Amino acid sequence: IQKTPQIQVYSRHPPENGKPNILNCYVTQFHPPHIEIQMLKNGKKIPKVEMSDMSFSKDWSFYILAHTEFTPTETDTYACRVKHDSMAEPKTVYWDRDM
Amino acid sequence: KAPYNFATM
Amino acid sequence: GPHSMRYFETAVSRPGLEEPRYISVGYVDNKEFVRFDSDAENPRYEPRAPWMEQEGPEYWERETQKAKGQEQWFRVSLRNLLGYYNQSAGGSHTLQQMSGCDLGSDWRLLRGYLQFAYEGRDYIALNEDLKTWTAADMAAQITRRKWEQSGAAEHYKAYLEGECVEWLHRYLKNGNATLLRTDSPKAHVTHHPRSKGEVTLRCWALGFYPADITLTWQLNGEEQDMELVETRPAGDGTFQKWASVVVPLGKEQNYTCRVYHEGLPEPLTLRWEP
Repeated sequence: IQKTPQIQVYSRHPPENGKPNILNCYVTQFHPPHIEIQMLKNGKKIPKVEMSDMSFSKDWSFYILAHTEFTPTETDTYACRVKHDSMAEPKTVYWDRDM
Repeated sequence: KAPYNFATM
Repeated sequence: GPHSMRYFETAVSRPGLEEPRYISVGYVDNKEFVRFDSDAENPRYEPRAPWMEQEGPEYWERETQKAKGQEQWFRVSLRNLLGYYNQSAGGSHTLQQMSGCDLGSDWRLLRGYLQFAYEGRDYIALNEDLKTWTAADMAAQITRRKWEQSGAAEHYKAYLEGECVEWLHRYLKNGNATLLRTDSPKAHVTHHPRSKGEVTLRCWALGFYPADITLTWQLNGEEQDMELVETRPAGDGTFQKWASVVVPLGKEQNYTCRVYHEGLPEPLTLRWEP
C-alpha cells in the first residue's frame, strides 16, 4: 500500500551568506513512486528545480534528490514542499543552515 | 546484463 | 566479498495509456552502472559509470530489446494482478523486481535473488535454493502455482548462476579502479545554542564515498541520546551525515566525535574549537 515520504532539506556545501550553492531536497521512503517536489524561496516556488532519476531501496520504497542552485543570505528562507498521495496535505520542511 | 522474465504473474 | 550485481525494475501502470512506465536500473557493488527508462525520447539502456563505455553497440541494442520485452512482461503481469486483487485500471499500480547475484569471497555464486513487490509490498520471491518460492498473499499463490506449473524457477536459476555471474565478473574487471574508489570524509564540529545553559554540538562528515559511515560521540568514555540523520547525497556523488549531541555550557571540551569511513586511513577524532 502507501508509505509517507521523509525529507531532509540541506545544502551541498556548507552555507555562507553570499556564496552560491546547491540546495537539496532528499525525499526517501515513499510509495507510490509518483511524487511532486517543489522548493520554495520566501514562500515562492523556485522555478528551475532539478530532479534526479528515481531509484528504489531494497525495502521497495523510492527516493529522489530534488535540487536547485541558490544563494543563502542572513534573511531568505528556503523550504521544500512535497506533495504525495500518501498524505492529505503537502509537507513543507524549511531549510535549517545548522541542520 | 539484466535478466529476462519467463512466466508472467 | 560479497561483491554483487542487481537489477531493480519498476513498472507503474498508467490509467488511460496503452501501457506503463518501466524503469530498469543495474547496480554492481551497489553503484548504479546501467539504466533504462521507457519515457526517454529514444528509450535505451545507457551507461551510468564511465567504465561501461567499454562495451560495444551490440550490447546496448541487445539489452535495450530485453527492456522492451520486460516492459511487456510487466504490462501483462500488471493486468493479471488487477484480476487477482479485484482492482480496476482507473488507478495507477506499481510492480517491482529485484534480482541478481552475490559472489562470496571465494568468487563463486553465494546467493541468488529474484523477488517481486506489488504496490510496494512483498509478493513473490525465489527462495535461496533457487527451486521454490515464497508467496506473501493468497494472491501470490495464484502466481506461485502458475510458476511451479510452468517450471519458471529453473530458467531464472540459469540466469542467476550463468549470465549473472558471467557478467558480474566482467563488470568487476572493467571497473576495478572505479569500484574500489573511496573519498574520505572531511569533518567539522559546530556549536549551536539550544537551551540555557545546555548547548548542541554537531559533528559533520562531508564529501565522502561510499555512503557507509559511522559517526560516534564520546564523553571521555563512550555514548545519552545523540540525534543523528540518515546519510544524504550531496548531489555530487559524495555523501553527508551528521550526529549531534546535547551538552552543558563550558563543559564541552570533554566531548569527542569519531568518523569511521573505509576511505579514511585512520578514524578521525574531532571536538569543538572556537
